[PDB]
Amino acid sequence: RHTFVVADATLPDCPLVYASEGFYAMTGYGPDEVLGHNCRFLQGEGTDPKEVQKIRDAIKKGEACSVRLLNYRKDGTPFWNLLTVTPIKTPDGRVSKFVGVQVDVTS
Ligand SMILES: *[C@@]12=NC3=[C]C([C])=C([C])[C]=C3N([C][C]([O])[C]([O])[C]([O])[C]OP([O])([O])=O)C1=NC(=O)[N]C2=O
Repeated sequence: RHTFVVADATLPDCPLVYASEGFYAMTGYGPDEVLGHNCRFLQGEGTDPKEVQKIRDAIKKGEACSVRLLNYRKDGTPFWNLLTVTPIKTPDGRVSKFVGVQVDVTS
């Protein structure tokens, strides 16, 4: 059970440009509120800043990354998000998109 998104790395703040139906269903947000925005809107009071830093650095480096983050649905309730970001590069080495697999691991 997992969800999938695509961020556009050609734009400076990596906006999400595509989300799977499960990502909407899992987070409670619609596309009108998801597309065009950075994924960090799912973060909140309990989100570990040291893990948010690992993703920021990997993205700045064009590296893959796997972190576990506390996220919040639209209704404010928390859930544990096992998130894996993969860079996609053009043949000239530039990163074009980041792709994310997100798993709710609250169990
Ligand atoms: C989010 N999923 C997600 C998926 C992709 C493909 C990318 C590139 C990022 C995310 N994020 C995080 C966010 O966009 C950002 O990378 C980090 O917060 C670090 O940068 P900042 O500026 O905030 O320090 C995801 N973040 C979430 O909280 N939940 C996800 O599902």
